[PDB]
Amino acid sequence: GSHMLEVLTQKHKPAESQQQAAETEGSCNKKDQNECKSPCKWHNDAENKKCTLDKEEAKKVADETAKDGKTGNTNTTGSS
Repeated sequence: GSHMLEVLTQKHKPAESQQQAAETEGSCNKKDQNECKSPCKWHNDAENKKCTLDKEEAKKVADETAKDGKTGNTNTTGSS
């Protein structure tokens, strides 16, 4: 609740709403179908539909090379 940034997710995404944040297994389970965040994992025909956090997905959501910090051309070996 104090991100240094400010922008939620302004990009060429075909959807805008709550800023994509790496949730947790505890939150995902509670999250509804629409609330089922990216880090989570939607389960179809789960007897009554179920959402749960996924480590693999969470890794990708965090390693988006943008959330943690800006990154692109040049970073290692290049500056030499």
